[PDB]
Amino acid sequence: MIQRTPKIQVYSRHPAENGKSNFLNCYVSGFHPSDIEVDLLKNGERIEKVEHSDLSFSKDWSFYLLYYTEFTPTEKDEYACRVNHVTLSQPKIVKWDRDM
Amino acid sequence: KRWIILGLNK
Amino acid sequence: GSHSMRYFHTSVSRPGRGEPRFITVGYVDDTLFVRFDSDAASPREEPRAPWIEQEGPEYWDRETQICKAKAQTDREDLRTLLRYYNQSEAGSHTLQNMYGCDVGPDGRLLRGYHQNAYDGKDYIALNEDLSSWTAADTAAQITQRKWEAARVAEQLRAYLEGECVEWLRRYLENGKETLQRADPPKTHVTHHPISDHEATLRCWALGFYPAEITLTWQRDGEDQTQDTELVETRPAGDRTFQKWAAVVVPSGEEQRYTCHVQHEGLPKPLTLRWEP
Repeated sequence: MIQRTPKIQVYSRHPAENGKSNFLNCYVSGFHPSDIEVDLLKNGERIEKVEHSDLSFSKDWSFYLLYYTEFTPTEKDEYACRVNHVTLSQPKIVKWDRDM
Repeated sequence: KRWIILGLNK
Repeated sequence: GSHSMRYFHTSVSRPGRGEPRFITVGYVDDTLFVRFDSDAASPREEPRAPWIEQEGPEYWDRETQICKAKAQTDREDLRTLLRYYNQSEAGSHTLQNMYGCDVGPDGRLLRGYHQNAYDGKDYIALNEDLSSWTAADTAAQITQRKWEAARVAEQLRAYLEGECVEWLRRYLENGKETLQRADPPKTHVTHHPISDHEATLRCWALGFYPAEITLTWQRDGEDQTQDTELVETRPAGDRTFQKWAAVVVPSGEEQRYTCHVQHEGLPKPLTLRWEP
């Protein structure tokens, strides 16, 4: 059995503008098998109501999924993506950086 | 539009 | 220019937790237009693009029927492969399949596809000749034997050269507003000091469609292929894509660096620099 850990990117749909509605995205790709746990976090707490794209895969057969939620960025609020996968010995948390 | 060949098994 | 249509299918067994899950999606170029998930309330193929909604009830019934049939054959095949690989029925396994066609600007078939993978590895694939097969192992060779004896290739070729290209052309016309419109990237360069000795130059490309794009940094006109950090093109969620490339440049040498952007939506390749 081959296992490929997921690549993770957390970003917004549009450039971050405090007080302005937007979408927080967590894109996981390059992973296998497909079973995966992805949580969008606000100040450390799991965000409820988070939608995701339907499972698909790339040329090398590795899977990719987009998890997203509407959100209005501020200067205080911290955002992140928490990912669980068989390849991970512990939940990987990637912080949102309104510059990446 | 999808393709389909009835009973195609590996 | 050229276009493509693809159907992706994934079946994942989950012993002790019911029957295998089945998910399939269809794309025209980089636009998702149909989906089906065996775990949905009342499993049916659903539209995911506006230009496909106009298809009639007959279209949707046949599509839904095909999806369910595929779901069923995958369940049987998952059991079969356990035998082929002398594996236990205790673990979770994956079966993946993709097929479709590419057509040129004139709408002529450029290439057809049909390939399968088991547990993420190549299993069996139809060759570009659309008449022969390439089996990854002795197990896959068994499937090859069954498919040749059943003339699967002949029928697949017929679909790929006929219906596949025809419907892709039909979809391209109905969704021309979006499928035949290329959104060029909006670009800019950011500068982030790392320390007194160096800084980060990041070249951005936002809101572009299709996904295909080339972003490269040059130092005195030399490609920084080895020294460039390039993230995977990612979906913004509104049909467009994003991507960036970055290099660590010795502070003060920022002007020797140029970012080059290539996208079909751009009449001419772009060249950007950090403007302090």
